[PDB]
Amino acid sequence: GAMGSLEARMKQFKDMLLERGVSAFSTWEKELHKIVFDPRYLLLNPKERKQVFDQYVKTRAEEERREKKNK
Repeated sequence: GAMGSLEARMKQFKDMLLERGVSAFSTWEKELHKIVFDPRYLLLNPKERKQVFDQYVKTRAEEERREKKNK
């Protein structure tokens, strides 16, 4: 219903990624502890969660890279 059903959940996830910084260039496991410390890490299933990761690391990296590699 225009951002409110699943999108919201998948949004609370994307946000969390930008909260602890799911390093757009690291291992999903290191990134685990980073977020898993929260129960919202268990929101999307291994399907919707898989996209949120590859999609986040893809767009985020391209940006933080072209700028100054961030780190």
